[PDB]
Amino acid sequence: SGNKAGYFDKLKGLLEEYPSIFVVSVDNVSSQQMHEIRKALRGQGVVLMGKNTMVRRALKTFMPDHPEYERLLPFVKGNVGFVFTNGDLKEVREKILSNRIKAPARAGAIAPVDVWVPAGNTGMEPGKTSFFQALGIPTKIARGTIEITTDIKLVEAGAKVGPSEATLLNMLNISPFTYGMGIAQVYDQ
Amino acid sequence: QVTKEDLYQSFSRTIESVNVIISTYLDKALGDVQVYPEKGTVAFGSGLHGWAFTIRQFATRYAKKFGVDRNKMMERLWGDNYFNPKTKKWTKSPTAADGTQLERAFCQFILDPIFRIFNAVMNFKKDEVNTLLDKLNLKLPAEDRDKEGKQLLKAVMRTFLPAADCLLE
Amino acid sequence: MRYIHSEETIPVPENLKVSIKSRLVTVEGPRGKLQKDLSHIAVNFSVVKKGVIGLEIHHGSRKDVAALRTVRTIINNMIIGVTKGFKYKMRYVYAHFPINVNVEKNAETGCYEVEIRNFIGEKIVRKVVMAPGVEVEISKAQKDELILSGNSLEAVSQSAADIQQICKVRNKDIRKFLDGIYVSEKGNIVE
Amino acid sequence: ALKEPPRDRKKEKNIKHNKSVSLDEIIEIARTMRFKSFSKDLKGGVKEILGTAFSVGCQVDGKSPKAISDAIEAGEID
Amino acid sequence: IIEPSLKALASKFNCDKMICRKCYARLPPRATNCRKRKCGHSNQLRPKKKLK
RNA sequence: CAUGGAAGUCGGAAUCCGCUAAGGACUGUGUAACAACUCACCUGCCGAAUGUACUAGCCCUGAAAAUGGAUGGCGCUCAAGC
Ligand SMILES: [Zn+2]
Repeated sequence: SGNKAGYFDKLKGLLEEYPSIFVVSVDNVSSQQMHEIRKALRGQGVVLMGKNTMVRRALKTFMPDHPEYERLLPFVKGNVGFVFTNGDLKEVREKILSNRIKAPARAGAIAPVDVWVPAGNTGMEPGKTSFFQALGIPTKIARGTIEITTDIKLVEAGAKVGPSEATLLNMLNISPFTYGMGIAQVYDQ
Repeated sequence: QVTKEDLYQSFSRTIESVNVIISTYLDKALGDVQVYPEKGTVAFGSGLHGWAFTIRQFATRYAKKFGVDRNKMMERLWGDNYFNPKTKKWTKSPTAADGTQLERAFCQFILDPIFRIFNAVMNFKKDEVNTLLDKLNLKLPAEDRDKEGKQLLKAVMRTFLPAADCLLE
Repeated sequence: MRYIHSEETIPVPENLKVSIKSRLVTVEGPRGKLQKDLSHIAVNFSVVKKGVIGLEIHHGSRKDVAALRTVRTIINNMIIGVTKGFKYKMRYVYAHFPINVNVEKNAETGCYEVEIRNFIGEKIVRKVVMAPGVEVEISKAQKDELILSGNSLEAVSQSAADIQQICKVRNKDIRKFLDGIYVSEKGNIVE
Repeated sequence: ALKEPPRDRKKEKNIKHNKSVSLDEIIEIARTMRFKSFSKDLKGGVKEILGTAFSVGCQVDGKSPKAISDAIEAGEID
Repeated sequence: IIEPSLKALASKFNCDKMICRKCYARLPPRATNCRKRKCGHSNQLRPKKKLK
């Protein structure tokens, strides 16, 4: 609980120093992804996140220095963190969005769009054919590499990805999902 | 009780499996030999009933009547598209004018007749099998007459095309 | 230690009607009628508001208070069942021997009876008789799917179980021989 | 790499636990080429790790790699 | 040959179960006490031997 | 270190820090070794009291013998039992 007690002092000190704060809607952002984006903004700006701070921060509202803090209490809803930056709005406005990962299927994820596999030459050895056998895709061997004959619709959109399908997708370096950091509404923007 | 579409899939996949071993152990010294059904290197049949067939036997038989170029029609199966549109001319992909699904040439031409003998013989429609027998002008069964049901099938298939001729060819 | 008052409530949508008399519940809506007999339970029914049913027990023990929440969900199922029906699905699973099913509607006895043939390549023919009010269907969207539907959840589920329990393997490994008819999802007809 | 004679073979078959090495401030040269790979907040903060990773040799004299970290008084940009 | 998902469903009803060490009864996958009476509702349970 | 090979998960000995909202030189499944899955830990939703370890009353399991059978018998359940 060392950080738990510290959180009040750490939050109050940092918030006052930074004139403007960005609240960011972090949904399904991997720890590695969060670590790397920190490096881009590591030089300028500070990022802090914790469990919902509505009640604890409200105590600061009572004391006279800032009554506007109450205004943002309703805005924070769920799974959204906020970031402190001393820079101007325009340069940091859209700069943080840069970087997007391409997460492989997790054998249970729901595809937003239909996933289509085009015909072509994989270039992989003949031994890997067994994986293709389960999905039933027609295959032919050309120049000692597996060649897909005709395109086959892997899965209908909105259905959970089968465990067999997920393993195949990562090998071919094709995935529907793309994930990136998301900005929630900031200071009435 | 395999359906025609399912049966076609099994033949394809097994040929692919055999192809993988031939490809992996092929000697590079001479000959890029691989098994392809379109090349007439695969035949189908049942040893116990002594009936076997290859694509050419059906192709030439259909070539004689309602057939223009047998050799061009050789690569008319195993992929690409199969045609049954209102317009005679064939097209690529199974999409039709109204969106109805299209036939599969291997099942529609080769595999439709074979099913017909099995169900009729098992259901004891001797009159029907005789009627179908004369539709393609099949030859008479000689000695085998009285015994019907699971005995005709070997006899009718042997008369329709004996395995030995296909093997030698 | 006996609790002095235990109370539960039940909301009723304004699409049906319900009448209670000597612990004989009758629910009637746009899909039929259902009855139950709760004479084995000592509960007091009453009307709290214009659209809320109430039931209570006084000076009950621990073993006796447990039964209030049971009664609530039983009556709730009747209300939801009459206005939304129920629908179970079942799937075939086999390795070598295909399973064949026949569904013929009995005439003058109303109820349906199923027929299972060729189970694990078996020569016997086994027959099961459904309960009145349940309707059996063979799916047309997916392959090898059975669909059971009806009005009373207890009958629907019990009829499905009969089909599942009739198809068993004997004197084998049930870890390897995975043949049989099984249930795959439970839900309602509407929505 | 920066150690005492190299045991080519046959003498190294048994244990070979000769970990009694010594370091003072040379290790920082080995620090530099690591190019601050992953969010270490400059050399001063990250110094704690490399010493503690080399806990096998127990530094030298009365020093212990863990002992260095808590008494954080050394130059940070050096 | 069984389709993957099928294996999962059929195994749920046949394979993932606990077993009493006193009366060999077949128990749910999250039980803590046997439900029979000749064993005394014992609470020494073990998983069903998975088939490799 | 160890050795055919042991990348957290055959074994021996150590048991540190960075970034945090959080992550163990690790709890299992798994590979010849990798990979892959999961747990510990933290977070999103909800709206109020729970969680663990012990003690002794009645009841239950532990509790298998030979002609038909004995709280004296019939019978007794907010007892006609303690
Ligand atoms: Zn037990």
